[PDB]
Amino acid sequence: HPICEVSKVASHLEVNCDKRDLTALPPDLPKDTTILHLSENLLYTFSLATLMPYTRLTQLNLDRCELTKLQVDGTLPVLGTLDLSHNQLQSLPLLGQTLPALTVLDVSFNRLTSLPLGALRGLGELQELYLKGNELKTLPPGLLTPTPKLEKLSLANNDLTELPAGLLNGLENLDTLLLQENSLYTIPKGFFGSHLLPFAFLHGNPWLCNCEILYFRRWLQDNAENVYVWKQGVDVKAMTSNVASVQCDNSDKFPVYKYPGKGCP
Amino acid sequence: DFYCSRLLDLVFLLDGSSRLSEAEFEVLKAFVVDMMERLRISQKWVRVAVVEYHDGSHAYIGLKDRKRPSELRRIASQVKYAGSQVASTSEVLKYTLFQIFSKIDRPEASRIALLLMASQEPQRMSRNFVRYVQGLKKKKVIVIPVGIGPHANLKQIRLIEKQAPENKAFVLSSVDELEQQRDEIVSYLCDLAPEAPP
Repeated sequence: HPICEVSKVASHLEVNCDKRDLTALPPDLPKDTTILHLSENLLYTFSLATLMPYTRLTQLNLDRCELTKLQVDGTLPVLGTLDLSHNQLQSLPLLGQTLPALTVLDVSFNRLTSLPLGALRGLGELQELYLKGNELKTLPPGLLTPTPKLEKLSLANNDLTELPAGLLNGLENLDTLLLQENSLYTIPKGFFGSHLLPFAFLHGNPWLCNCEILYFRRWLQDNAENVYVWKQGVDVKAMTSNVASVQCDNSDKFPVYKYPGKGCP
Repeated sequence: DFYCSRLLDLVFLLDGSSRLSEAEFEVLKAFVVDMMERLRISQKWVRVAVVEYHDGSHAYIGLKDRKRPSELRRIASQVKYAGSQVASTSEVLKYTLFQIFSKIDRPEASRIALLLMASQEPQRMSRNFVRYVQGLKKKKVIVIPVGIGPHANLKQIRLIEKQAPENKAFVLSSVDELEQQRDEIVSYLCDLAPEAPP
């Protein structure tokens, strides 16, 4: 191709069109393309149907562009990875009927102010879902019923005021839960269930330490080594085990995991 | 010198404990850079990743990061010295298993984690060591321990060689021995990963 870089690596054909000042999908991309990078281009709009010709596409990156609109047409039956992070989308696209095999979805840092009921219907193979950095205040009930195989979920840095008591039901494979930097003040009783959760980030929240936070506290003590802190820096992204990061009023003056609750039954 | 092109995903795990001086750490990072050139990360054959670990895990380069060689060598060279009291090998491994090799978008290339260790984490933190090491195995990830100095967790190095046959370890008296048996370390990786074209 005279625009993007093509390089076959074993049974994979990778096409890189990163930062090429592209305003639209380049024509005549190799027919066997399995991985396409369109990140950091000038795409204000995009239509999935235009990719139907590539019956081999499995990964598609449309991150860091100027997307204000995404058309969900036709079907890319073999696509399992879609990165839509860092765009100007005002709503979550409904992909269940157009992207059946999807396993990874990233729509972080967009302009999502809510998530629609039945938003993930049909996405039964979804394993990872990143919605970090948007403006979500609450989540609709049954959001993850359709995605039972979910392994990683991120809702970090939104403006969530509460979580549905049954949010994590059925997710017997969840290993990473990022809920840091929101506006949570209490965890519904029985929220975590009995399932083991390798990584859970809960800091950056206004935990209201009162009788109702007791369920959370007992959970914290039993899971002190699964509660992590996520730190970001210049070229570095760290995960550190530290239960004390979860704190009352969000102040390090008092960890939630060591809250007495004098007279709470 | 020993070089080679092969289908590989190599993950560098660096001990961030005070068992190594800042200056010694600078030697460890220099070793990582040389390694990157020896395996030729310049080709799409090899994917590299770099994580520093003390109490937590600090990733400066991810496998699917798409940056040119010169940029990666820089990052690697800029990895910060922690000089921490604790360097949990069980944490970094748990991290490697769940956050790095969770899936297998390349069942063709070899998956190798080079765990450069110079310390011994407190026993109370090693409750799930074998569990995590075993997990890496189930996902076709070969763990190569590189004990550096007298304070390398020898019990864990043994326990790693044991969990899998291809899990061969190297023991160096100091970071200076790094560039010594480098060819030996590279040679073993070229014998573990499938071939790529030069």
